[PDB]
Amino acid sequence: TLLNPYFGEFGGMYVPQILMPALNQLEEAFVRAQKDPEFQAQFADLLKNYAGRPTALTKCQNITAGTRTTLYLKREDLLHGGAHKTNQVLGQALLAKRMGKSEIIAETGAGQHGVASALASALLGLKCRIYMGAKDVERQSPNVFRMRLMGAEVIPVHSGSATLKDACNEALRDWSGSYETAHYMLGTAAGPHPYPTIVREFQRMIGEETKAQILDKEGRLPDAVIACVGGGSNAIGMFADFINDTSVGLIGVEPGGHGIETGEHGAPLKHGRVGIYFGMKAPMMQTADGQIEESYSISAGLDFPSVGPQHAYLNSIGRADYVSITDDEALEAFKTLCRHEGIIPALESSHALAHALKMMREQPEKEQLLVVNLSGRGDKDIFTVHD
Amino acid sequence: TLLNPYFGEFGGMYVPQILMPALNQLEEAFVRAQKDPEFQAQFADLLKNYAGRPTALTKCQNITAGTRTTLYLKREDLLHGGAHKTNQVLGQALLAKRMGKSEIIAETGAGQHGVASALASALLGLKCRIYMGAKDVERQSPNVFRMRLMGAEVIPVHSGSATLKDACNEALRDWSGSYETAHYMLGTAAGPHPYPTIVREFQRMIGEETKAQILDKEGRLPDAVIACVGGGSNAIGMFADFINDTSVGLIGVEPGGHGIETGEHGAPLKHGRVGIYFGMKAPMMQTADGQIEESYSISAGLDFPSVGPQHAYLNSIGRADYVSITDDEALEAFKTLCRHEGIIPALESSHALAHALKMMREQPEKEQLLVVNLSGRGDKDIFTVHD
Amino acid sequence: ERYENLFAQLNDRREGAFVPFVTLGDPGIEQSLKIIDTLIDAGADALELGVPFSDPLADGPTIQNANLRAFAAGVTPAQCFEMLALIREKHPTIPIGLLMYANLVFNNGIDAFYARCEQVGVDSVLVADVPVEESAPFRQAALRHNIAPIFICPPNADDDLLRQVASYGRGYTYLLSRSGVTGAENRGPLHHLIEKLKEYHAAPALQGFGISSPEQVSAAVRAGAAGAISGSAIVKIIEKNLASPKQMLAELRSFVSAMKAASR
Amino acid sequence: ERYENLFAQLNDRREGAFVPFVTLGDPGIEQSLKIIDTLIDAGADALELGVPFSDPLADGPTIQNANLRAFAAGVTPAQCFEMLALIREKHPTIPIGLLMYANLVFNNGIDAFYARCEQVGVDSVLVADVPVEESAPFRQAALRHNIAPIFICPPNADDDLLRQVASYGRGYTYLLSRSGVTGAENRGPLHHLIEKLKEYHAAPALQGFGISSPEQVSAAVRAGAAGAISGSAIVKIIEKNLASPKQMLAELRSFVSAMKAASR
Ligand SMILES: O=P(O)(O)/C=C/CCSc1cc(F)ccc1O
Ligand SMILES: O=P(O)(O)/C=C/CCSc1cc(F)ccc1O
Ligand SMILES: *Cc1c(COP(=O)(O)O)cnc(C)c1O
Ligand SMILES: *Cc1c(COP(=O)(O)O)cnc(C)c1O
Ligand code: NA
Ligand code: NA
Repeated sequence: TLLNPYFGEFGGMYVPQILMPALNQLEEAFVRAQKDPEFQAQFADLLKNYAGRPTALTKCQNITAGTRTTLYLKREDLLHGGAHKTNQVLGQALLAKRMGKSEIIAETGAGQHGVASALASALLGLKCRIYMGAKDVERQSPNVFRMRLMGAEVIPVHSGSATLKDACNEALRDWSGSYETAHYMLGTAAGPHPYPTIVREFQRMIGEETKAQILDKEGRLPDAVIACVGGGSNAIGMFADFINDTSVGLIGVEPGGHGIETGEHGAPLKHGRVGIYFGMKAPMMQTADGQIEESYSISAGLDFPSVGPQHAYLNSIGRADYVSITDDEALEAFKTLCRHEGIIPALESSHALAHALKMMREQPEKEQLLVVNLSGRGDKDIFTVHD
Repeated sequence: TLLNPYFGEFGGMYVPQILMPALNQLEEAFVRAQKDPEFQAQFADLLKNYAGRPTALTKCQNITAGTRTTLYLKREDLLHGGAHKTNQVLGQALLAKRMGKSEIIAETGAGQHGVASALASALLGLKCRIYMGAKDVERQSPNVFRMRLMGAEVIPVHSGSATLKDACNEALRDWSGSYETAHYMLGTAAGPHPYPTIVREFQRMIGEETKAQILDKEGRLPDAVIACVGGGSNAIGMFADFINDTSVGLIGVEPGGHGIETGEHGAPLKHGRVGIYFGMKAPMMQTADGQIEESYSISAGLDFPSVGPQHAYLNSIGRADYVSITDDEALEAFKTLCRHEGIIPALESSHALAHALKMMREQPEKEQLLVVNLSGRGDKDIFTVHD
Repeated sequence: ERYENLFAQLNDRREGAFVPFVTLGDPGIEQSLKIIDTLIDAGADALELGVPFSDPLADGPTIQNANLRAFAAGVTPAQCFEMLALIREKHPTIPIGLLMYANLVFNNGIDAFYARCEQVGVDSVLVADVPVEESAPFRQAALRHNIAPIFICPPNADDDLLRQVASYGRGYTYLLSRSGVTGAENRGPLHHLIEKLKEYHAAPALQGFGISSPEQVSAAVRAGAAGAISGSAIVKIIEKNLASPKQMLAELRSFVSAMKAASR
Repeated sequence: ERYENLFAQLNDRREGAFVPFVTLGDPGIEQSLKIIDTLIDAGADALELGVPFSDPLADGPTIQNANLRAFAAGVTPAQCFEMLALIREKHPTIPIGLLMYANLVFNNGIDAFYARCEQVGVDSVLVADVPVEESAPFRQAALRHNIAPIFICPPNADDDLLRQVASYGRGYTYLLSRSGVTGAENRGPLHHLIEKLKEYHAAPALQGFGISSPEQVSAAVRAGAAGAISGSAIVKIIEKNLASPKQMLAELRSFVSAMKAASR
């Protein structure tokens, strides 16, 4: 391959032989795109004039009153679509187009990636096919209608546990037979190479913008940048530009569900076991017999039962640290931001905020410059948090 | 007064004697604020770093294919909160603060102004009181929960028709007794002076940004700028900077409901009668006996039964032109933008888009540079458009 | 000059004026006509009559409901003028003031509304939502048809306002005892205003808002005001006895006799 | 060397190999054991056995349901190895290949899984989600425990792949007749590959995917392939007759006899 498929022991290309030429094709189109100033200029224009780039960096004064912490939030919730997921799908769509592809295959759990894939395809003139577990379809009627209204075909998968896992399966099944006309738009920084590398690169703007932004407003790099970890895309996007800045701490937050000790959580990188699945070698929600299991969380969007290979790797060498936050903990942070800052955060992002809040509260006299990545909007979670 | 309360024959200050000193106070604080570089710098910082200013200007290529029209959309749907309403409430909140006020009184129909007033108060540390007709409260549970979650007090008004009209009444009743500690945050460019002038001025950024933006991208001013008219705030904000540019057409769109001819509409400026109500002289939804009536529309947010005085005036001298769009017409434009551009527009804004679409379709060979003000997001209308 | 005559008369009796308020058509036309005669018979010196309006932004719940009850009966503004004529054809000297909101008088011409008031025998008109700054056209029209334009003097009026009110008003000066809206639900020192108004030769002052007890009217008189207006306390008796009309009139009598006695 | 012996034997008979597939434990353990003996008795030359996995991303609905039915019966991977041992203790010469997914063999050590295969009498192992680029550890472990590592040759393999497959594989070369996933639901010219594989001294090729009729196996043999594999067509007969076990076995017999006859 032209690039390294592994991040230490993690990563790889574990797909049937039939899909290997599809992956080599994609990789090569990416290396070229990345060198093409015309691709770069087009990607840039779409981000600025269509998505709302650059997003703001907001100082939270009320929330940190009476402590020595200075908290700022990356305004990814202000991006068109309500989440960070939008940056990514635009680039991938431009890649599909570059390859001569006219069809898009998508995977979605909570619905967010589905909506983002659907909007990118409508804008760029691509036919979108989306796989959703029958359970999730029933559970997420609003996003399903949004998807269809945007011209996308929604297909319920009733196999297995009828959720994200099974949606991921049906998509590869489809792709193994249509790779010549269709391009698979993977939704996170995981899966077989070159997806983990491509998703990071197309999500890099985040930390890049945050750097200049904090440098302007404070004339210093932050002490730490925090982000939730479902599959790893928003987290790695924040991290990337700061990896070579050794003084900046990188903290990822995984869903703790009802509590790690109950086994009812979604924290594989820290409380799971390394396995091989979804074209990848990485930590996973697994039974003792190696049967792939489900991840649980109050937020539907942190359901991916595995995690990005670059995260497992940054953890092993000690570059980044990972922690977890329970359902009740994420609810508290949701409530607090609404009340003191007037911002309604996604229950996903709330996990990241909750940790920043703990960092403060636990050591209020500690001088600290923190940046939380507010990866999305919480209008979606009003009824959930209400019942 | 320091400024003119009238726009020709329209406008005024028709409130009980007891509220007159409150209005003179507000006016004077506004004249001062407007001269204060420190107020200006604070207002600017809040718009940029908290609200997401400047918003994008998006070219809609797919939608205008095969015609000679070039359409661009002002991305007000990308503002924090999902609507233009946010710019306004921040300024008014800073004004209340400047006056030594610590309490906010608010009026809301569909819920948008309620949410915007609630968020501004949470950020700026003000106690918010909100009046909502019992009918609207029941009809808008999501916004009511959003409001409360943001620390605001929601109060159902059961008097009269229990809708916007009656909410507007209870607020003035309250204000007539609390003006010494509380400030009334009016939600549109209407009501007694100085509200129509203040709301415009705090909504001016829109057209100001649009000018520079179109000048950069096309090196020419637009042929026409279009905007929906519920009460008039988003429309006037777009218009303002272009008023002295005689070659630029200004078009306002009023809800036609089931059709003007059925009497089931919300177009007073063009199909109502001049009356005196809500501290103002202006066109109004009225019975033959002068009893104030209700405005109807598929979009709940275009319910205000009257209209801003500056609009009635711009219409009389021929500077601006006003038209209407029916329910079915607004639904079509909603569907079309989702499908061809991947943007979900509020049913409010859809009325403006629908007219721009007619302008094109009716005369496809006409060269035209158009700008529609996309005043808000349509996630809110998914279920409505679905049933 | 109905007000002028009444006041000179009351002064010759070293007496204050007791003015009750009701909404025309509440709980019904016929019953309303009956309530009004009972009011006068029990001692009312003058009358303040509100015509049903959809958005009374200067009124509390009690009076808000009076408008609603009238609407439920189907009372229209045209039906109101018919009622007014009959009341005058029955009572020739009693001053009659109308409580109005802006749209109802501007609706089909400001001039024509005042002309209709003259033709019916109305004495004064207070438009609750028109401040002095906006009264010119209403003032002029009223004067032209021999109708007295009533101006409101708030408890916080500065010299400039006092001088304006004194100069433009006629019939009586509406001395607002409180801030807020109408309502006997909550009570309400006007000596300073009363003296200054007298100094600028203003029309005699009638204190209104929150007056609901005998002691309250005696106090108004002692302060120097020529009388007092009471609405919620009156309308509340109507609300209370809707199922027993006879009970209404009987209780309506006792209250206004007590209130009248307090102005002596 | 079970495969080597079988193929040399079949060649001496100028015959092709007919290899049926089933999921271990579908519809139940006991019934599965019964289906397998019926398969062999009716003429099967070798066997391809899949152990129940939660996410079979290379399988169509038919086989997806076989895994689900097995799961419903409570068949575990440990229970699978117990089944395999009994099958060998009963049939000593028949080649047995396992259809596997990556996690099940890596789960508790790659080495230990292959050691268990040896101890049970398994002959080959195909890991559906491990391409040549990632096979090193699986290849090495298999060879170390005398298990043949099965490599897949897609219909679009370039020279570099053909050479790699020929060099690393053993037992048999899995010639994919189609693109997509398993399923007799839709049918599928491999002459070029077959010749090149023979040129590079690859293990004998078995054509798999979409083979569901007698004519299909005769065609595979005519092309130059040493035999054919059929799964969906077999599993479909099990699905059809779940309520009548006896009916299942009887119909299972007729199909594989017909298919076997076609390789002569
Ligand atoms: O109910 P209360 O407090 O006794 C007051 C009676 C009603 C007097 S008439 C009036 C005057 C205004 F300036 C505004 C509204 C009105 O209804
Ligand atoms: O159903 P069909 O088309 O007849 C195919 C039968 C199953 C052969 S064994 C196998 C091999 C693979 F490469 C992937 C999945 C599998 O189950
Ligand atoms: C889509 C989604 C996620 C899950 O994220 P990964 O970055 O890929 O882990 C997180 N937050 C929000 C708001 C999301 O919509
Ligand atoms: C609040 C609201 C309106 C009504 O608007 P005015 O500008 O004051 O007429 C229009 N559009 C949207 C999206 C709104 O939320
Ligand atoms: Na995960
Ligand atoms: Na309107």
